[PDB]
Amino acid sequence: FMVSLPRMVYPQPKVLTPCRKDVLVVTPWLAPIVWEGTFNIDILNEQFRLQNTTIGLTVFAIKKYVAFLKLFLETAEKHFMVGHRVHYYVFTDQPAAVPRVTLGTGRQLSVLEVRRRMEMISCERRFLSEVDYLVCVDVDMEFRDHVGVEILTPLFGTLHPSFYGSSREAFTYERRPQSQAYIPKDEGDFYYMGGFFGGSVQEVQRLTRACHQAMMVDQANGIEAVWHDESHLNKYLLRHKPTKVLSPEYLWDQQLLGWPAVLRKLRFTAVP
Amino acid sequence: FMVSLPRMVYPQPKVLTPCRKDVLVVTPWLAPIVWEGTFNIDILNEQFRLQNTTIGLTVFAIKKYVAFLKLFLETAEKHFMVGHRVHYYVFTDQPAAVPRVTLGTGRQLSVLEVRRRMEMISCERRFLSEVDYLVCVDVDMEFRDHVGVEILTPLFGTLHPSFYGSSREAFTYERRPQSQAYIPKDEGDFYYMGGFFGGSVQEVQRLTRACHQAMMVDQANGIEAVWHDESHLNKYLLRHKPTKVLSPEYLWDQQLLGWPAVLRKLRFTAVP
Ligand SMILES: O=c1ccn([C@@H]2O[C@H](COP(=O)(O)OP(=O)(O)O)[C@@H](O)[C@H]2O)c(=O)[nH]1
Ligand SMILES: O=c1ccn([C@@H]2O[C@H](COP(=O)(O)OP(=O)(O)O)[C@@H](O)[C@H]2O)c(=O)[nH]1
Ligand SMILES: OC[C@H]1O[C@@H](O)[C@H](O)[C@@H](O)[C@H]1O
Ligand SMILES: OC[C@H]1O[C@@H](O)[C@H](O)[C@@H](O)[C@H]1O
Repeated sequence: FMVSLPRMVYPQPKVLTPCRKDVLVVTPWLAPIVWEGTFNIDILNEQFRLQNTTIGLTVFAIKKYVAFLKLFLETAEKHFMVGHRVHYYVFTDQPAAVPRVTLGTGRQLSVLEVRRRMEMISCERRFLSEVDYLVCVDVDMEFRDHVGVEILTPLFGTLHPSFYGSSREAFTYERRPQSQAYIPKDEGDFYYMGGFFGGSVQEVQRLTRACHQAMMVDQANGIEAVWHDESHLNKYLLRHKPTKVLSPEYLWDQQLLGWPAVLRKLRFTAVP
Repeated sequence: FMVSLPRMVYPQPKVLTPCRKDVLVVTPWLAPIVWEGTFNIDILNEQFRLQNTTIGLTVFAIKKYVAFLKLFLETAEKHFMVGHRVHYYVFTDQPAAVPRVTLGTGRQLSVLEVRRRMEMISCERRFLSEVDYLVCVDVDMEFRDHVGVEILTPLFGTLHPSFYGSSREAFTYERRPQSQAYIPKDEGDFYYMGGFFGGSVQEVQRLTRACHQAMMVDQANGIEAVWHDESHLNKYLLRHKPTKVLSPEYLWDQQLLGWPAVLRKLRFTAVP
């Protein structure tokens, strides 16, 4: 049950003025494509706080990648879901190497030791009891700007920053029919980045279970998809359309790609 | 649980080409605004048939308005949810005046005698057992073009065709603070038409229950909102944002308003 929003004063949306004319803001299956200028975050914040939303954030830091956790977490504290309840889940082979990062109120961090990601995510019972949404990201990254509840939806993927202007034939999908991840040249909506996906816990467990099962099939058949879990995530999202798509604001590499005008904000970026 | 879509061949959506540049296609709370050119109906049809979706359509035909049922139903057979399971619910004081209209397969009609609409809709148990979505419309109308599963979502309203280009101060909301339906001059997103709303059964029962309760408050206080249930529906939708908004394609009056270029299709229209 959703209680009423309080009174709010904000600019009237005008039907005959689009927010953004330069980019596609809704997919052909009627999922929003999340760009700056498309959302009023005050409205969204109210909606999600009235539900007392808890967001879980999963990150894997194995071997040398523990070095990235400090900046990842510190910047997440500045920019990720601020004002909301957050549970970080840090999966690592080196629990003692996790940096001690000071968290804002209503935010917690759990260190989970591990001895791959799709298997490990599909923790099932724990997540269902502890968070409403799961966000699953790469660690070798930093938050530079707002990443908030505008992303939350039952199932989301993120446009890969090297391919958002590309034609589908250029996408680096798995092209061998012998792989579970195969996508023919005349199929595909988008090329999604494996380093930023999420959803409700139920939908994320469905995705990760399906990808893990497909990866095990491929292993048994002696085939490894071209881009590993990202190829399988692409297959899944072709066949199970996401209910929002995040623009490349949400997964960028400034060194490789610069700061194009169509990106008003660079929110989550690769570390050099 | 949602099974995988089959393989499909269709045009690639391109991120750097918008469908429509002339109109707002997503609200600031990230709900799609449904216009022609925003959706691939083949994708949507597949999604909703894989769930074996049933749509209920409610219409009231009291007193002289029974004369409108023939054209309403016949045109609904040509254009409303064709291919999907449909249950029409015709609420009337004259069961014997309901015309005998030939229905396509998978479509049924129930005549419900009545001795107002919000009360009557909030049939609760019946609808929960028999349909997935409810669509609630005026009878003095005809389908001229496709109205399909692109409208379906937990909660939708429709832009009133006299006000989609208007500023909020011009909207004919209830402006007396003594009414439950009151909306100040500096609030409002849109002016929704009371003759076309819908949603999941749960959400429609929430809306109609809330509006009926608010109307009873007003009655007890000796006040009748300016536009009756439509004023209350407006209040509700301001405080409970719809998860899709239908463009005025979906509720038009060609005699009063013509055929403007921004309307590519005239789907559901007033009868002269
Ligand atoms: O030795 C490794 C390799 C990978 N990863 C985790 O797997 C993610 C995906 O790998 P990586 O970021 O290297 O892929 P890339 O972005 O270089 O193609 C990493 O961000 C970490 O989050 C890790 O923890 N340790
Ligand atoms: O005598 C009446 C008056 C109203 N209605 C039902 O109430 C709807 C709303 O009234 P109406 O369509 O007259 O409102 P309008 O569009 O003229 O402002 C009608 O479409 C019917 O669907 C009816 O059945 N009989
Ligand atoms: O072609 C797909 C690849 O594109 C690269 O830019 C990225 O570093 C890889 O992880 C993979 O996503
Ligand atoms: O101002 C609101 C009104 O606008 C009219 O055009 C319509 O006939 C009425 O039913 C009501 O919606």
